[PDB]
Amino acid sequence: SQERKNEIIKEYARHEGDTGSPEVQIAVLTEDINQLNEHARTHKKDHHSYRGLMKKIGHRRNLLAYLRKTDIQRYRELIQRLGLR
Amino acid sequence: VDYIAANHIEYIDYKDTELLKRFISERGKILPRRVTGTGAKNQRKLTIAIKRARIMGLLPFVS
Amino acid sequence: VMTDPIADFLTRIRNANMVKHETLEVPASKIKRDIAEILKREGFIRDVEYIEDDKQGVIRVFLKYGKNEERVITNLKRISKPGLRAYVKADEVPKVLNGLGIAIISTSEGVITDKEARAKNIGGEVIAYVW
Amino acid sequence: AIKKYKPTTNGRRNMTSSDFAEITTSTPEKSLLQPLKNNAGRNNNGRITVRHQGGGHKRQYRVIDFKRNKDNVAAVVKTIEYDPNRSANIALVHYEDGVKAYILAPKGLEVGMRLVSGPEADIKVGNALPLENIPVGTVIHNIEMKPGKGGQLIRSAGTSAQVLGKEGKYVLIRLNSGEVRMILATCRATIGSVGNEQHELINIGKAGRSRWMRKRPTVRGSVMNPNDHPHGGGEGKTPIGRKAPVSPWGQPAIGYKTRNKKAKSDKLIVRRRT
Amino acid sequence: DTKYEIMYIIRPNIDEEAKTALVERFDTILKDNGAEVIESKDWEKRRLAYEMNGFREGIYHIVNVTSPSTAGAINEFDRLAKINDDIIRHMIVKVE
RNA sequence: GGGAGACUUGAGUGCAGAAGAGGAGAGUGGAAUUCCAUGUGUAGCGGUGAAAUGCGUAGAUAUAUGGAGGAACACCAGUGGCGAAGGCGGCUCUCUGGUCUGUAACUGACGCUGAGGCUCGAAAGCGUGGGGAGCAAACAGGAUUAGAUACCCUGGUAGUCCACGCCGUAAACGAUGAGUGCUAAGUGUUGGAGGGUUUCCGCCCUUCAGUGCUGCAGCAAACGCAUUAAGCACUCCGCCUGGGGA
Ligand SMILES: [K+]
Ligand SMILES: [K+]
Ligand SMILES: [K+]
Ligand SMILES: [K+]
Ligand SMILES: [K+]
Ligand SMILES: [K+]
Ligand SMILES: [K+]
Ligand SMILES: [K+]
Ligand SMILES: [K+]
Ligand SMILES: [Mg+2]
Ligand SMILES: [Mg+2]
Ligand SMILES: [Mg+2]
Ligand SMILES: [Mg+2]
Ligand SMILES: [Mg+2]
Ligand SMILES: [Mg+2]
Ligand SMILES: [Mg+2]
Ligand SMILES: [Mg+2]
Ligand SMILES: [Mg+2]
Repeated sequence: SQERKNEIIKEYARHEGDTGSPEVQIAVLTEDINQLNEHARTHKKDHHSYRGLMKKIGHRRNLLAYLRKTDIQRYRELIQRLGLR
Repeated sequence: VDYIAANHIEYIDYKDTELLKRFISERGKILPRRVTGTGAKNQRKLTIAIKRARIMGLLPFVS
Repeated sequence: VMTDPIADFLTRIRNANMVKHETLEVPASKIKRDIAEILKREGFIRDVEYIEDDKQGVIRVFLKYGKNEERVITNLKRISKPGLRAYVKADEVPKVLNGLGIAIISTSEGVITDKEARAKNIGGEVIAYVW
Repeated sequence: AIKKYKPTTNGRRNMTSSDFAEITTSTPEKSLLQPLKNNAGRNNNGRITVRHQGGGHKRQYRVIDFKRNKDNVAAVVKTIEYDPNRSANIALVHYEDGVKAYILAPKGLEVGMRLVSGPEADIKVGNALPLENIPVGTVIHNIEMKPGKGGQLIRSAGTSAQVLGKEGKYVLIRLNSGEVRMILATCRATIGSVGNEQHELINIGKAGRSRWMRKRPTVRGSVMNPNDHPHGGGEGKTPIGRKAPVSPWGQPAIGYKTRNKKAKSDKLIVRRRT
Repeated sequence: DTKYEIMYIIRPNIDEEAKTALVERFDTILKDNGAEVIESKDWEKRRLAYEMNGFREGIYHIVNVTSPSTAGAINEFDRLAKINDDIIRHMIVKVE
């Protein structure tokens, strides 16, 4: 949902208007991943959507790797906030 | 000429039997867009509307 | 993605020369400027110019064609590649067509031709061959 | 679901059972429990009238309200419970007025569902209606043959019947066996199908389990003596050695129909099967 | 929320009082299942392009409604309309 | 190459839009076949190159009215669309993936490829449980033939359908890995965007991303490819080293 996306972006924005950034994108992707996980558990035969889920997971992993390479402190803070591993 | 564009209507109601009649032949078959002069988008919309009308009995399936 | 902008520049020049285009344009870089000026002063290309934009700048090359529209540049070859870098010691500096061509080389003295490199008695990385 | 035991012992090998996940409690209602003795297939004469029965585990009868004739108030499904007396599970439901009862557990039943009975009841799982009020195509169970007698047809685990149409004072029903027949329109039935759909897939695994389930060993006639069974006797293994296989009392076994040929219900049975 | 149009055909033989009661009942179902009925109106008594459940005429009635997609108003309307005898046929389509 | 910085073109996010048989779930609509039932009705119907088997006086075929049930979705329909591929075509609603076009607010190289791994993967096939109209391996009968374990005809089981789980193979083909940049044009078509007219429609220009055909340079053994390269270049992966044996 666009409203949920916007509220998440406001929550995780590094600064005013910070639509694009590791934190914002990773948080939005994590929420999308959770929702799509629920959708998949409902529809285990939705392989086509599951492929998009895997693409989202990969993109989020790449962003997390970039964030860790850039500022490890921000990486740790972000994973603590989002409850990731 | 594309009649739908000519009349300048972007919405195609499946209830408008008047409109849908000019896009089907006797026997109720759907006319090709190459024959009716209409474009691809309007052709698809007309197909959907005519099918829904057939289901609701506003247009005949055969004859 | 583009991994060898130098090779890309060489290929752009090669294709433009092949179709006998009057000019070509490329995204700018220091190494590209060095190569362009080397060609300019070696007479392989008629002229060079630069445009300042907000990305990296643009480098425009005016090709040189002789009488009867004969192509001055016969061809270009990328020697040192990202997959396999090529380095030559001072003695190993190559001669292109017994000197009728040139070999553009990057050295601690800068980017220079093979003639200059062996005159100075230094090696380097063989960027390209031109002839 | 069905859980398959690891082959720790040959007895346990290939055995499966039900996890009883759908079961919510193991405390039967004392008020609705009634005593039952194991007749072991013996009649008042004391003669074994039905073979292969006896022994096994003691059971208590749970009074099931097959009639579902309390239309006044709804009943809240309180528990889904195991019933030793029937393949399907039962459900303890409390009536708003304080009457507690058991019903057969339809597939999809959930604790807390508010079930209703009567002509005005909605067409939902667990509700009970006279057949005349059930729309065609509906899936039902617990169908009563005679009004007020209580459900008799479609009561085993996983069974279901389908309403096909109305005619006169009768409703056309396809029973679980595939037989299509007319049933009096005033008869009631429960919407849905009998739960515990997995019961059929259980692999018993060992003889002792059948003994627990009260089945005594069945002896093939071919290994008895001539005075014991028509198939008895003969040297070594022998074929049937007769015009047709027969029961111990001479009744043919394969293909011979036994339904009374002048049964009254034939008038109501539209299409037979089995 | 999302807007649906529900067009359904009432059997032609229905009495006027029965038709009114039926319309009110179904609109009430829609309202009670968390959907806002922005309009409901009898469209037309028309002849069917072919026989439906033995009828060749029918009363097309149109209900414009809105609701959240998750809301079960549309599902409940579909279920009860299929069960009902008065409604020969019905169709619910998303609109703009 | 390493470290400390800066930048926005690549990449992604934001904002505004477009189309779509993309996927899954649950329903639903008509044609038609078959069968069941009942009328009318009388001698064939069916089928082949010709025949016969077969069905039919126990009344068939046909025809009319109904009922049941399964499967696939005529017209639309189009080198049209979508998907990574396999593949996806009645209609409806729920969930859901991706793509593309604008804008330039945001991050500031975060990218490409990717052994080993994991996932999906036509048809057939396997297991459990359902379903089963038509079709149809096997099989049966009738023809043909020297023979006919076939082609042809009459029937017909598995299977074909569904749910779950295995199988992981196809001329799984564009017989052409992915990414990126450059190199004449001409002309269709799909979805956009902008402008110049046009009362709107529409017509003209430009442009983006697909899909086709024709055709320069170049390449090719030739066939042919040619901005959707099989041309000019760079990165990574897979794969080849005479035929058979295999
Ligand atoms: K065992
Ligand atoms: K039991
Ligand atoms: K035995
Ligand atoms: K014996
Ligand atoms: K109905
Ligand atoms: K979409
Ligand atoms: K199977
Ligand atoms: K084009
Ligand atoms: K050899
Ligand atoms: Mg027995
Ligand atoms: Mg003996
Ligand atoms: Mg005897
Ligand atoms: Mg004997
Ligand atoms: Mg013997
Ligand atoms: Mg298959
Ligand atoms: Mg055949
Ligand atoms: Mg292979
Ligand atoms: Mg194109």
